[PDB]
Amino acid sequence: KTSTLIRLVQLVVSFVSLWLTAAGFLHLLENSGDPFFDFGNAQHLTYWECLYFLMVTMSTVGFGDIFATTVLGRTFVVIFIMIFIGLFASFIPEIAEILGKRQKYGGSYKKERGKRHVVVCGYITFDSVSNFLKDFLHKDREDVDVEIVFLHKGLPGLELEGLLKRHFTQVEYFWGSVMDANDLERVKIQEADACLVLANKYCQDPDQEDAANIMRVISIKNYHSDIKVIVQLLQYHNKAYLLNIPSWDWKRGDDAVCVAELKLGFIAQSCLAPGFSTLMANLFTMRSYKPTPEMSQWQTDYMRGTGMEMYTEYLSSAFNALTFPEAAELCFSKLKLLLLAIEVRQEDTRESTLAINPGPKVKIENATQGFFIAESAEEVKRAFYYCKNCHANVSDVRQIKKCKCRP
Amino acid sequence: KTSTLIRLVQLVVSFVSLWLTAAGFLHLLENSGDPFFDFGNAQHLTYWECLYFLMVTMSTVGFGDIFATTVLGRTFVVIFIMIFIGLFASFIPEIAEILGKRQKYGGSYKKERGKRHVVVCGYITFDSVSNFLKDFLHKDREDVDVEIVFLHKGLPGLELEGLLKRHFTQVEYFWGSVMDANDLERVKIQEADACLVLANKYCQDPDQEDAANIMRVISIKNYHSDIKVIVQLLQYHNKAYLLNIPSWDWKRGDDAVCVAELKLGFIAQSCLAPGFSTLMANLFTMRSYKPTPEMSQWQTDYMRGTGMEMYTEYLSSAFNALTFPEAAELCFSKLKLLLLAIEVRQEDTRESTLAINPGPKVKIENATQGFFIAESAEEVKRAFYYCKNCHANVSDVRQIKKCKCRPEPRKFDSTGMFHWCPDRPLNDCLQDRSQASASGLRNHVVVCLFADAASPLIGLRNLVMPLRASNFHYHELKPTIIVGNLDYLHREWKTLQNFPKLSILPGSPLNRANLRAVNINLCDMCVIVSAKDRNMEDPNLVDKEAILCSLNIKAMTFDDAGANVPLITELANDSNVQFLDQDDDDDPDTELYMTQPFACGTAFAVSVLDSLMSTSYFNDNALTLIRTLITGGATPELEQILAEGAGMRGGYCSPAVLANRDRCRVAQISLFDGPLAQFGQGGHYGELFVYALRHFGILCIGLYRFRDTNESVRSPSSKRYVITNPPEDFPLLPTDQVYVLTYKQ
Ligand SMILES: [Ba+2]
Ligand SMILES: [Ba+2]
Ligand SMILES: [Ba+2]
Ligand SMILES: [K+]
Repeated sequence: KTSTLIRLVQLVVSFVSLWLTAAGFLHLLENSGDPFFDFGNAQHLTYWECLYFLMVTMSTVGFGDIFATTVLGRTFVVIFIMIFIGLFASFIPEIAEILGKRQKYGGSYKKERGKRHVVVCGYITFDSVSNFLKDFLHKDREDVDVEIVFLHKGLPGLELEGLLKRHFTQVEYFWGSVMDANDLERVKIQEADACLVLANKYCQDPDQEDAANIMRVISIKNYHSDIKVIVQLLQYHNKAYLLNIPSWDWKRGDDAVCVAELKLGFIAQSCLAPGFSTLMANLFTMRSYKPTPEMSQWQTDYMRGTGMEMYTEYLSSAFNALTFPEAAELCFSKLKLLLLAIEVRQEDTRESTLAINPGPKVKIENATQGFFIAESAEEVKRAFYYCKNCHANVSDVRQIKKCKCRP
Repeated sequence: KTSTLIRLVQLVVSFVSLWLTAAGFLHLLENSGDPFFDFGNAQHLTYWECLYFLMVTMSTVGFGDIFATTVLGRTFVVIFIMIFIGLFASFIPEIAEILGKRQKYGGSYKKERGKRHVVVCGYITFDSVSNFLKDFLHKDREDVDVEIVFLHKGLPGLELEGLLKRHFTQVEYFWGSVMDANDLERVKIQEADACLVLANKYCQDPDQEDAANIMRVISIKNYHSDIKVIVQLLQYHNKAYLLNIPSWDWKRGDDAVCVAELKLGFIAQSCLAPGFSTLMANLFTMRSYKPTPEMSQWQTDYMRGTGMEMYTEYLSSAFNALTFPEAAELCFSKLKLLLLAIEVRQEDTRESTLAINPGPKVKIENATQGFFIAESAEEVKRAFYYCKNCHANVSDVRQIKKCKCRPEPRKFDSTGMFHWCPDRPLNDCLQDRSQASASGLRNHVVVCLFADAASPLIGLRNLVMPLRASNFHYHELKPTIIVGNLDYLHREWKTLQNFPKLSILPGSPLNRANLRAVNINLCDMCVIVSAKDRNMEDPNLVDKEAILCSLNIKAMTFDDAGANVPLITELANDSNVQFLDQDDDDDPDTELYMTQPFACGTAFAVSVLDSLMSTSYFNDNALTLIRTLITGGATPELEQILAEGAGMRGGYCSPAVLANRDRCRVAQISLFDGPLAQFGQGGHYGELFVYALRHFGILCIGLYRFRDTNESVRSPSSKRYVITNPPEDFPLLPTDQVYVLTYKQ
């Protein structure tokens, strides 16, 4: 069911048929004889041997084992060579065109039983993926591994090919688009964990790119209506077009990331407090502390603070009926851990608006969620396992990491 | 007589001559001897054998039977190989170029004795031919087969090649143009039945394409002056340039099909009666009813009405001296057949103007022609063979198929068919949000226009002209408000200033403040049109604005609700209809006419109009009837008036002209609380039809019915679908609506 395959099979079948016809012609003309010599020079020649000889002659190689002694055989060989060279002169271009037509990056993704993947569509180039790939597949992240399935309408460049080859065990690529209900089955969106729509930050008209990304979101939500979508927008007024999509529910994970809003917000916060942009940019990126002797003292001091990230954790029962300043002081002094924000309304079930540095009025209740700044996720667990009675006399922070006499 | 052939024969002859010269050289140098050896090593060698050996050596193959023992022979062979390889290095490019020069699609068409063909010229691509080819070569059509001969200046693509191969037995292709008197003899226009000139609906400047098509028509009529031509135009003002051609006679079959006029007429008729666009689009396309078990009940009910077409037939002698209502009632009750229109003046020989649902005054005379809606052409024949005496006691309709024993200061136009107002400047109608909200607009029409400043004109006149017909009372006129770009409206206002009750709100339709000021929740129809240029990007990203506007209007909430706003969307690509409705199940190879948005009368695409070229060829009265239905007038006299460049003109009319204010119009009625509401409960379609025809003089075309079967609870998706001419035993519901053809205003 392919025109190229049909043409290829047609030409190969015609070539085989003509080759067999020529083999029969030579067999007859060699086993018959010569009218000039009254058929006194005919030489025995099997059909297989004649076919072998003609394949040798046609393949431009030429051997000296079988030759046409008969004059009729010689002139038939000359006609064979001339006609087949003439045909091959007008036959190689179509074959060359067809042999370089099948796309390299087809096929359908096959998922394992216990492996989750996220689909990454949109504007896939080297500069729009390198940082995202570096953060997504960072070594310092937890042991949970999730695959990445790029789905783009185009062929990757050289450096993108290098990135794909280096991450061969975690990254797959496919040719297609999110505008086709057929391409959304090759990447298994019905079972995908999330869909990430990237954008082109250096386009000519931001409105057109934003509309295209909104159309991609519309298509994805039209195919499957309960998947989590993270969109990358350019302008801020286009953030309201995503509320019109009936299946776009913010409460279940759908998010929109506005480039201009975040960038100018970082700059405007640097205006009020200089140096805040780098603080914010380093708190929200996965980095590891690897000091080297070639680094100056201030470089080491800065790199130590660079490697700290932000995490979330459920406060233990020891924080109940305790105000925010006391909880933060206890976390810093004992657990050596900084607490920024809390969940204030996890009890009344009203979306639990975040509270950043609340006053003494706010009190920690049961099963609240807090936000910590820590070097790694392991250190945050001490807040969950902290019991006041058993850990009263514990000095080293390496012992609080383990629970004690939990009910 | 070809330069390429001359070059080829020159090179092959030179090669043969050089080959023979080399053969002679080797023969002489081998049979002579060697001066160093005193000619003591010469070996006998015939000329034929030497020629064979040199052909083997030159052909890069190489055998080991004949070899040049002589040193002179060996050095001559070396020189031969070197010189001929050097020559062949500089000889293959020209040969390769020449061998790929002859065009594949030349030649002349040869016609059989009894086969007729139609020539199809113009803009031949895959998307402009697929629907036309599907309709023209439909299986359900009669046994008469006519060939198609495409004539284009270019090579077909891949999918066009596939179409040609699939229809190999009915379709031919040729390279040429209708601008050459030589190419019109290769396709035999002197014997062709008709010439179909297609257009490019998505061009950059419609005027240039229209002028090119007019030039093609001029050439075709210049070559042969008595051939039938069906032209496909884009704008409406170019329809008057075809009257200047001396050989263009409308009375003999020449026709012009205007894309914009028909499309905007369908939309404007949907504005008055929702869901009419799909009814009209399905009545004028060849379809077949092939139900499948996977289809839902409402899908089968809709597909049964989809398969009905329209035909013409001569009424039998039994209809003589019988008025139109009685004839229609007899046709429906006995023959199970619906009669729409009649020929009123076939006797006086005055072009026999069509009559749609005439009053009791009109009487059927001998040898009249009538128009029927029927599943197939066989059922229409019962009208011709119906004899009252012999078929009096015939119950089954399968026996009638065989014959038996046959022997107020109102200002209108000059034509008096449209409402007219004196010319005004644009600022006399321009408004802002405060002024628009001050005016309590309700039951109006809102046109959301996504136009640029330099975008080509749509011709919004064709959308407002049907809404100002003179058969509407001045208090029944629906106010129209256009929300869109302003510079485009400066360009467009030249053709709109004469229509009363029209307003413009500059801005953008995607803004919500405009839609709140316009009172879009109290309107009767919101038409989303886009004048922006088409097809510079992915085909799936050409209808961003329309889909975004539809979703924005649907998601909006008003104060007593935004999902009940009736709006009709115009699509550039027909594959985007999957993104309009959420409750439906999408599918990639489903035709547009079978989707849910189209079945409800919400989406419309110009592709469904591609089938209007074939029908106009097979039925010459179809275009007149469809224009009469979807335009509300526009007689050729009005076209002549507009062709003078002075614009629309008129005023107070004489009483003789004002007699044109009584033509029938398409309307929609409800079975809820009217005088005929008794058929809502337990009633059947046939009883309602005959009652309405006998009592009120109303002809019913079809039903417009809630999609959800549980209308008692009225599921949130309150969408309706259309059924065309349901059978006589169809059960009615109190919430169903009926399409009707009303008379006497
Ligand atoms: Ba770290
Ligand atoms: Ba049919
Ligand atoms: Ba859908
Ligand atoms: K070679």
